[PDB]
Amino acid sequence: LDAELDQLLQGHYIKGYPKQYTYFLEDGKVKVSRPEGVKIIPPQSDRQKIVLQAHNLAHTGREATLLKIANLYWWPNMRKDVVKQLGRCQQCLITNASNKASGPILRPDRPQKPFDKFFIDYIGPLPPSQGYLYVLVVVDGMTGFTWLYPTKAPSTSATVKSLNVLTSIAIPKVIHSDQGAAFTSSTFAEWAKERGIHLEFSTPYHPQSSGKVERKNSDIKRLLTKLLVGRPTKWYDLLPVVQLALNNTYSPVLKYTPHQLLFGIDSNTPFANQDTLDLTREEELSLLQEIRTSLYHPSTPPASSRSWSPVVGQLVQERVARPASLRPRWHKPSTVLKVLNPRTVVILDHLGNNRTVSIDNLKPTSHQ
Amino acid sequence: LDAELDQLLQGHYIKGYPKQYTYFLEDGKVKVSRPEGVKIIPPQSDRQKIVLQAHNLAHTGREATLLKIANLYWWPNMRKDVVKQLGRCQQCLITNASNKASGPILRPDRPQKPFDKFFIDYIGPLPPSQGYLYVLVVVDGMTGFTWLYPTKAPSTSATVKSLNVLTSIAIPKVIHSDQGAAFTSSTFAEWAKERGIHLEFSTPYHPQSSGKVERKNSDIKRLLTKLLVGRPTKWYDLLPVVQLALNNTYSPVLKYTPHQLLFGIDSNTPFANQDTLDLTREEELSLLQEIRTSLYHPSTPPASSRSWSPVVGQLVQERVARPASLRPRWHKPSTVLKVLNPRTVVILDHLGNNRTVSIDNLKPTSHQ
Amino acid sequence: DRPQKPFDKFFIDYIGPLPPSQGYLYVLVVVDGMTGFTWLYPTKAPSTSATVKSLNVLTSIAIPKVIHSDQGAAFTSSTFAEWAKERGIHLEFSTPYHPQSSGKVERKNSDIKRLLTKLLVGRPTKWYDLLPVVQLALNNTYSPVLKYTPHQLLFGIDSNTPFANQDTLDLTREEELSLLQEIR
Amino acid sequence: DRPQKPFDKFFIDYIGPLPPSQGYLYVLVVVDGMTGFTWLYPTKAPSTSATVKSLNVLTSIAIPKVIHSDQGAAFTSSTFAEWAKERGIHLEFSTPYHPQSSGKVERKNSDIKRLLTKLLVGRPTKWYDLLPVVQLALNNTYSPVLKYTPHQLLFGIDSNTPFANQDTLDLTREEELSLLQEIR
DNA sequence: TGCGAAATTCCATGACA
DNA sequence: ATTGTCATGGAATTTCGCA
DNA sequence: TGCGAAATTCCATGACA
DNA sequence: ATTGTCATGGAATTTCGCA
Ligand SMILES: CN1C(=O)c2c3c(c(O)c(=O)n2[C@]12CC[C@@H]1C[C@@]12CO)C(=O)N(Cc1ccc(F)c(Cl)c1)CC3
Ligand SMILES: CN1C(=O)c2c3c(c(O)c(=O)n2[C@]12CC[C@@H]1C[C@@]12CO)C(=O)N(Cc1ccc(F)c(Cl)c1)CC3
Ligand SMILES: [Mg+2]
Ligand SMILES: [Mg+2]
Ligand SMILES: [Mg+2]
Ligand SMILES: [Mg+2]
Ligand SMILES: [Mg+2]
Ligand SMILES: [Mg+2]
Ligand SMILES: [Zn+2]
Ligand SMILES: [Zn+2]
Repeated sequence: LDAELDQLLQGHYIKGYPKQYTYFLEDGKVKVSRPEGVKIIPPQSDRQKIVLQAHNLAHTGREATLLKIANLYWWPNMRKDVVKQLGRCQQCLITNASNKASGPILRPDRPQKPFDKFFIDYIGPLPPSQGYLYVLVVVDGMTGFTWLYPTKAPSTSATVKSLNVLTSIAIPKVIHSDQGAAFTSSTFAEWAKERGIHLEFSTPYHPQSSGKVERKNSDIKRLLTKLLVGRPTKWYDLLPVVQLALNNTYSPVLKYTPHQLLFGIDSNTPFANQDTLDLTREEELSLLQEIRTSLYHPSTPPASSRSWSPVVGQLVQERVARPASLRPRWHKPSTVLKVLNPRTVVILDHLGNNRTVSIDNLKPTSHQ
Repeated sequence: LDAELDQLLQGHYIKGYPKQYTYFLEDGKVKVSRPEGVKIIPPQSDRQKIVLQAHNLAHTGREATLLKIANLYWWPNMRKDVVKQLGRCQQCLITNASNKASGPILRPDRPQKPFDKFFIDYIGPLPPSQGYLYVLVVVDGMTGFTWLYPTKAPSTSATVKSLNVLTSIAIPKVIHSDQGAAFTSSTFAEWAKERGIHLEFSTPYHPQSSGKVERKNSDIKRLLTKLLVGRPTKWYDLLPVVQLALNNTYSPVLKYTPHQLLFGIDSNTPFANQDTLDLTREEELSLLQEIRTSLYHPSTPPASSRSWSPVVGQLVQERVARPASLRPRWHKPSTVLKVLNPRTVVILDHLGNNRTVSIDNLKPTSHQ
Repeated sequence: DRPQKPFDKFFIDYIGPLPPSQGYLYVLVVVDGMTGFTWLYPTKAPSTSATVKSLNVLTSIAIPKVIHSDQGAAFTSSTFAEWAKERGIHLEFSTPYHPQSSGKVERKNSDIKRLLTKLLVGRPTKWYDLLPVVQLALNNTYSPVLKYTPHQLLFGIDSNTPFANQDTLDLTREEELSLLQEIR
Repeated sequence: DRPQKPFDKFFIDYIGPLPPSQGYLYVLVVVDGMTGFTWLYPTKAPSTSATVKSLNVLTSIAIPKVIHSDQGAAFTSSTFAEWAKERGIHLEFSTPYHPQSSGKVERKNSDIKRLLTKLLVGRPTKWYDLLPVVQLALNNTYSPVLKYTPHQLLFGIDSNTPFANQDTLDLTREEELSLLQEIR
C-alpha cells in the first residue's frame, strides 16, 4: 500500500500511525524516527513477505521473530502480523511442543460389585522362565483381586486359554483393556460375544486408562524382584506365590485386602482376620455389602496454573505415536467433534476418520 | 520374655502395658481383651520372628505389615518393631522407590567471558547422511554460541579432529562434558593437557549437568525437523545452515543473540541490528562488556513439600544405571563423605570406592 | 460353637477314568462344605502329583482349614501329607468303605456325576472344553435349603450368568439309547 | 562517514602451491579488514569450488558485507559471483597487477607468508597440522597502531593463549642453509 | 490524570533419548 | 571433586498515545 | 481437663517400559 | 464412544492412658 504511505509523508493522520512522530522519505523509502531509532515503514503489500523472511531464518516464535523485524522496520501492530504467520506455518505447528498442560485427571467410579469390570494387561517380555516370556494380569475393578497367567506371547490364543480357566469361577460384565493386538482381534471379540462380555478399550497410547491393572503390574514386578534377589530370574514358579501374597495384602487407605473385598472372610492364610468368627455367613455378607459401599474414593485434583480443557470445534493436534528421527512429534490440526468427558474427545483429522483420543495425546493448535 | 509376662497375669503394672486392661491366660498363651478384640501377647523373644513372618508375606511396608500382625497379636509399640525389621530388610531397601524428592536445582553462575567454558555433547545416531551418523555440539557457556560438526561415531578421534578446527579461533579455559567414552579417554585428557584446557565432567547419568548443551541439542533437532518436513532426512548439508540460524536467534529473555554476545556486532546476515553504527569499535566493545555483565540470571526454585538435602554421615543409595529385568533399581546403602554442594555429593559404597554423584541419582535409606 | 464358613472344609474326590479329552482322563472335584462352591480340575491320573499340581492352582486363590477325602492312595500318601502340613491344612479322612461328607456335599457330588454323564453322551471326548460351563451351571444352581446359590454365598452378590433354565439332569430315552451304544 | 567495523570487509587470497601436506597444496587466507583477524583454510587447488567449500565454513560463523580479492580466476568466475550474490556479499577487486588492500592487511599478509616460511623449513610436509597454532599466534599478536590484538578487537576480551614470546619471524643462518637445501 | 489499547514482561510447560 | 536450561505463546503487567 | 506419647491418618512421590 | 492408580514412610493430626 503506497497510497496509504503517501498521505503520511504529507502530514495528515492515518489510523494506526501515531501523529506525534516524524514520517519522512529517504533512499526511496518511507522512514520514521522512533525512540529505538530510525526504522523503515514498508508498504502493507510487503509486510507479509518480511514477517515470513524473519520467521524462516530459524522458525522462531512471536518475540524472537519480532526482535529480528524490529531491527530494520516499524509498522502498526507488528505482532498481529507475526502471529498471523505463526498460525499458518505448518512446520512450526507440527514440530513445536505445547506449553499448556492437560486438565486434571478423572477418578472414575469404582465398579459397584466384584465381576462388574475386569482390567486386563500383559507384562513382558521378561527373562525366559520354562519357555514363558509374558504374564497376563487380570485385575477385578471393585476388589483389586488379581489372577496371573504365564504366557509364551501376548496373543489372543493365550488370552482366551487363560480367561476360559478364570471364567470357570464367574463371568464379568465388562473386560477393559488397551488396544493391544491380543485384545482387539476379531477372535477375542467373538470369544466375548459368545459369553455376553462387553469389551471396553482405552484411548490409544494412554496406559493411565488401564491404571487399575498397570498399578498392579508395579506391585507384581516389585515382589518378583524382591523374591529373586541374588538368585536366577526363575519367575514362573513364583507367579502363584505372588498372586496369593498380593491378593492378601492390605491397602493401608482401605484397611482391607482384595481377598476380604471379594469373599468377606480370610481363607487359611497366615495372620487371617478372626473378627467375624461369631457372625453367621449372612451377617458376614451383610457387613461385606456395607464395607464395599463405604470404601474411600479419590476426587479429581486441582487443575494446574496453565491447563486446557477441550471445546467442540476447537483446532487440536494428535501426538505422533512412534515419531521417527528428525520427524515432527505432532499430526496436522484436527477438529473436536464430541467432548465425551473433559479428558476424552472425538476428533476428525484431515483424512476424515473419527478417533476417540485422550487429551494427554493432544495439544490445542496455537495462534487460533 | 516369659518372666515379663508372668507378673502381668498376676496383676502388677509393667511399663508399656496399660493397667486398665484384663491380661489373662487361655490355650497356654497370654491374651488381652482389647477394644478391637481378644489378642495374643507374645513373649518379647517371639516378636522379631512374628514381624519378619508378617513382613515376608508380600514384603509390605509399615501399615500393611502392621495390619497383618494386629489380626492375631498385640504388644507395646508394635510399629517400633515393624520399622526395625523394615530398616534391616535388604530386599526392600534396594527394591522400593523413594518418596522424597531431591532438593531444588542450582542455577550455576554464567561463565564471565566467552571461551571461559565450553559445553560439549553428541547428538545421534541420526539417519545416515553422507556416511555421517552423529553431531558434535560445542556450546560456549557465556554467549551460547554453538559450533556443529558431523561425525561417523561419538569418538575421541572425531572429537579431537573437530576441536582442532574450532580451537584455531580461540582456546577455552574449561571444556565441560558428560562421562561418555569419547571424552573420558586418556587420548582426550592428553589432547587437553597439551593445550592447557581443564576437563570438567558431569556426575554420572545426569544430563541436566550438561544442560547448557543439552538444551541446544533440542533447538538443533527442532530446526532440522522443520527444514526436513516432507523431504528425505539429508541433515548433513543443513548443519552449517542450522549453526548460523541458531547463533543469530534472539533469546527473548536476554534480548540478544549468541552472535551479538560473542562479537557485539551483527555480521552481514538478514535483519542485522544497526544500533551501534555511529559508535567506534572501542565504544561498541565497552557497551558489549556492560551487556555481558547485566544479563538475567535465574535463581534456585522453591524446594518441594517433601524434598531431602544430603548430610555428611547419612545412609544414602545410588540408583542402578541400567537395571536388568526383575532386578533392583537401587544399590546397597552408602555413606555421604563430603557434601560438595546441596545437589552434589561424595559417597563411599560397600566396595570402598569414592564416587561423586548427583542427589537426583540417590535416595536417603529409609528407617534410618 | 462358631457358625459354618467358606474355606473351613474342602471336600475333594476323583471322577474317572473318563474317555480321553485333550489327553485328560480324570476330574478332581473340590467342593467348599459351607457354600457348596465347586472347582473342577482335569488330571491325567488320580495320583499325588496330579492332586498337588491341581490343588496348587486352587490354593493360590484360597487355602482351606481342612481338606476331607476318602482313603484313596493319592490322598493318603506321605507326599500329600507333607504338602498339606506345609500349607497348614489339616487332612481329614472318612473310614474305609464308609464315605461320609455332608448332606449338601453328598447331594452336590450327585449333581456333578449326573451333569457330567448327561453332557458326556454324544460328545464323550469333548468334556475338557466343557468344564468351565459345567462349573458355572453348578455354582449358579439354587440351594433349596439355604435360599442362595454357591456363587451368592461365596461372593455375597448375584451372578452375571443366572441359570434360570433348570434343566432335566435325567437322561432322555434317546440319550439312554445313545449311552448304551457307547457301552460296546 | 561511519567507523570501521569487524565483518565490513574480508580480504581473501591464496598462498601456494606449497609442499603437499595431508594431500593439501594451498592455503586460502581470509583477513578481517578492521580487526586484522585471520582465518586460514587448506585447499587442494586455487579453484572456485575450493574457495566456495572453504568460505561456506567461514560464512557459517560470520558473513562479510564485502569480500576483497585480486583478479585471480577463482574469484572472478561467474560461479563465485553467483555464490556472493546469494549471500548478499559484494565482491571487490583490485586493478590487475596493482594489489591494494590496506596498511594493516598488507602488513598482516606479510606476517602470514613469513610465519609460514619460518615453520615450513625443516617440516615442509607437516603444515596442515600447524594451521591452528599459526592462526592463534597471528590473532594474539599485538597491533602497534591499534594497541589491541585481532582477538581483543573481535571478542572484546583478553585471550587464554597470549603470545608474550614475540619470536624472530626472520630465518636463522641455520634455517637459511636448511631452506636452500630444500631448493634442490 | 486517566482511559483503552498496544507493547512488553512474566512464567508454566516440556524436551534435550 | 561438582552444579540444569531456555524457546514457547497465553496471561499479567507496564507503557504508550491522546486528552 | 490437660498433658506427653502412641496411634492413626494424611499425602507427596514415583512407577506401572 | 471413553475416564489413572495406590504402596510407601515421614509429617500432621487424633486418640489413648492417666490424672
Ligand atoms: C504401544 N504400546 C506401548 O507402548 C504400551 C505401554 C504399556 C502397555 O501396557 C501396552 O500394552 N503398550 C503397547 C504395546 C502393546 C499394545 C499396543 C500397546 C497399547 O498401548 C505400559 O503398560 N506402559 C507402562 C506405563 C507407562 C506410563 C504409565 F502412566 C502407565 Cl499407567 C504405564 C507404557 C507403554
Ligand atoms: C548413558 N548415557 C545416556 O543414557 C545418555 C543420555 C544423554 C547423553 O548426552 C549421553 O551422553 N548419555 C550416555 C551415552 C553416552 C555417554 C554415557 C553417556 C553419559 O551419560 C542425553 O542427552 N539424554 C537426553 C536428556 C534427557 C533428560 C535430560 F534432562 C536432559 Cl538435559 C537430556 C539422556 C540420556
Ligand atoms: Mg498393555
Ligand atoms: Mg501396561
Ligand atoms: Mg552425551
Ligand atoms: Mg546429551
Ligand atoms: Mg470316592
Ligand atoms: Mg596475490
Ligand atoms: Zn515456522
Ligand atoms: Zn522386605
